[PDB]
Amino acid sequence: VSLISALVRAHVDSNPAMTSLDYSRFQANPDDTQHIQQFYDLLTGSMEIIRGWAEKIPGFADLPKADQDLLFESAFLELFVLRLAYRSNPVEGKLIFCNGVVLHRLQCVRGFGEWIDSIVEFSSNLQNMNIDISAFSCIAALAMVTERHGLKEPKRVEELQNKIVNCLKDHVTFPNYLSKLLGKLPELRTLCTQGLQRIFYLKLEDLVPPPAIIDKLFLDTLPF
Ligand SMILES: *C1=CC(=O)[C@H](C/C=C\CCCC(=O)O)[C@H]1/C=C/[C@@H](O)CCCCC
Ligand SMILES: [Mg+2]
Repeated sequence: VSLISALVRAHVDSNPAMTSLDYSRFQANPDDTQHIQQFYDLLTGSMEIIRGWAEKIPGFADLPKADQDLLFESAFLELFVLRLAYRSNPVEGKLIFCNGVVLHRLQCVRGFGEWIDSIVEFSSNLQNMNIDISAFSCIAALAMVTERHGLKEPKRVEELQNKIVNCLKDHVTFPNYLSKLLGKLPELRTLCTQGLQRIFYLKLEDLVPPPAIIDKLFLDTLPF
């Protein structure tokens, strides 16, 4: 019932099994509407799985529904990228998605554009730090459990955030490495802007219009 245990449990229960991965579409050197649609499908498919991870963070389910939505929606792309980066094999150009589908980076270029290159690069940096499951489960939680403008119960979010911070602190001790760990969180904000830049392009291009939920989330989150 420990907090770090519950966070690890949240992480483990919402990630695909390495023992049952889907290589049926994988192409190391591959030879467009359906690539863009794939990109959207990967985003939408990831949404329900991350929300399900969010709900397994202690205290998260206890917030007003408005606050849950605010936290989730604000951190979604940050979460998508982090979990992808941690799961994948950047040395081999392999991206492993939340449904267990394995695709080469080259297969992701048409849909994601320049963004998978940023993702794969980030995955390289993240993995070179050799962050254990416990520590990652903390960083993942902190990407979402953070103060946002428009929270009905910010002190509750603040309280939960610091509890996760101290979990990570205690686990690290089992000081230097902690700052570089928390330093991955502003780097995700940049990666999120980049996903947004990609959706922006695609929508402007208007070859495939984004599905309703992506569209709604994209439009609402723009501060202009
Ligand atoms: C990640 C980087 C961004 O550019 C946006 C930030 C936008 C507004 C600030 C929110 C913080 C607050 O509420 O105070 C975020 C991304 C948010 C996305 O996850 C929203 C979904 C995009 C549609 C797929
Ligand atoms: Mg507008």
